[PDB]
Amino acid sequence: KRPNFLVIVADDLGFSDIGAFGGEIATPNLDALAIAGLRLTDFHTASAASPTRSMLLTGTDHHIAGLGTVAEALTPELEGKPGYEGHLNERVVALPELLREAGYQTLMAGKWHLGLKPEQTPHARGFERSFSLLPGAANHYGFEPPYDESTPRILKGTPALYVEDERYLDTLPEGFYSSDAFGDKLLQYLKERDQSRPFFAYLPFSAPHWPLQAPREIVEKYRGRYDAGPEALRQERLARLKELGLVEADVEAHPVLALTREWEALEDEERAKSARAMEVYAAMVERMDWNIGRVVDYLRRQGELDNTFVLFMSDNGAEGALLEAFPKFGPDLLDFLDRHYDNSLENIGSANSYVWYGPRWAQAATAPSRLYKAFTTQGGIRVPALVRYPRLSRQGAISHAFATVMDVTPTLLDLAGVRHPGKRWRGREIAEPRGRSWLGWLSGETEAAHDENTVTGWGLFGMRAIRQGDWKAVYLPAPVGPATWQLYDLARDPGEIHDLADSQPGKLAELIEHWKRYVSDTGVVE
Ligand SMILES: [Ca+2]
Ligand SMILES: [Cl-]
Ligand SMILES: [Cl-]
Ligand SMILES: [Cl-]
Repeated sequence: KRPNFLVIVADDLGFSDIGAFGGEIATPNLDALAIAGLRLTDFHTASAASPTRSMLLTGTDHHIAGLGTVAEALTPELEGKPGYEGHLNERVVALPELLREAGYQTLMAGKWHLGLKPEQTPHARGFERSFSLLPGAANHYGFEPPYDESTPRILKGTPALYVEDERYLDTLPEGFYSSDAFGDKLLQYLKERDQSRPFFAYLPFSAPHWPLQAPREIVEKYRGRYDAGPEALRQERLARLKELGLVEADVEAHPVLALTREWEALEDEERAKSARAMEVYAAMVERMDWNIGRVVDYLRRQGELDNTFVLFMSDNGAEGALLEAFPKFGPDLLDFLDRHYDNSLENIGSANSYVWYGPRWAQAATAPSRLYKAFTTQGGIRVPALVRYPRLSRQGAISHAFATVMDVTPTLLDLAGVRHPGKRWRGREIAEPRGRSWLGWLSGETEAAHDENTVTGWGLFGMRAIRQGDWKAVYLPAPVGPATWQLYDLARDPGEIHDLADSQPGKLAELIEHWKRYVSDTGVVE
């Protein structure tokens, strides 16, 4: 009995949004998985979507795999460089390619974000069956603005570009809502499976990523729930994180840093609309969880769930971006949205609204961590994760053992009884995994998969981190940080509040050495 796999990825879901991670959002299906399984409080991704996904499916660093930066930010000084191709590339072999070789039915419904051309599709990279959004985002209902020269760059880069296998779709199914479509499709594939062989089911939702949109009936259930604002929410989340044992009672949360007005400085109409966006966000997360529950309910009724290794994670920190703030060259976003969408209060959450919830709502969900998505601080890279598989010894608990997204490919190969092919595959030199199999740790033979000498690097958008054991050095450039290395003891200071660069210069110098090894071994160009 080799197990099935179900790998579910939420897009920009915050650490404490789910019930079992301290949240007020109704997420019964994930809660059941989480509490029965093992909740990870020290699991890490990259600081953005496509780099994480590249890592999840290869077991190595994103700077090797083709996503050295995000496809959308490829300049002339990076384009051409090895591992900056903007898609999953020729120097790695993807997890599903390997499982498919070894008998698995490879099934996917969700966001891809690992390439847009036929040769880069889930179908080209080892999925037998796939229903996929190829870009990093799109309107959840398939409502499209006009595409021409006057269109903001962020919109141009996020069309509703869907493929099913090799067919680039002409229209979308009737009543399309991304999360429901992905649920419908994976369920179709699972119902149509060869019941006698195992599956690798990949369910990368695009919820709860902007634009924030969800069925009215679900939005209505959160009416008034967020009227006290993101700081009142953050305080709630912190108290619950402590009560549940996910964060230690004495942890000091990092201060909230945002350039927007705080809740109490907002006019009544601005508040109502910002609260409505968080309600919509909450609805997206509940609807995602509902779709996950349809998938899981079917597996359970088939007698397969207990023999399915279930991994759930978010792909990066909660999204605190202000889309209007980035001097993305080209046409003005807000002015465009003003002419083509309706963001009045009663419309927010529909197909022809386009909202994001901004930095303070995001910091409520990353707390006690510092900042949010696209930073290399813990806010942007520490994400919620659960593993549910009853054969493992470590279930029903909260673990603070360090782990990364690079661990997942090796863990799953290990469980499938498939050896990584080493340095060659299909007549081509390839990278080997930098992660480590969780199986020792999760079977109870070891206390963790890594130890005090494990070294890990992150690098994206000009930011850096390097970690050894619990010691982490961070580099944030201007204007969002001091453009120097700061040193943190994550065991004592999970908030990354107390810079120890002057107190422990030897420790810092050691980490800077590791940082350079990282740069040279993964091919970081900054
Ligand atoms: Ca994401
Ligand atoms: Cl329904
Ligand atoms: Cl309780
Ligand atoms: Cl525990």
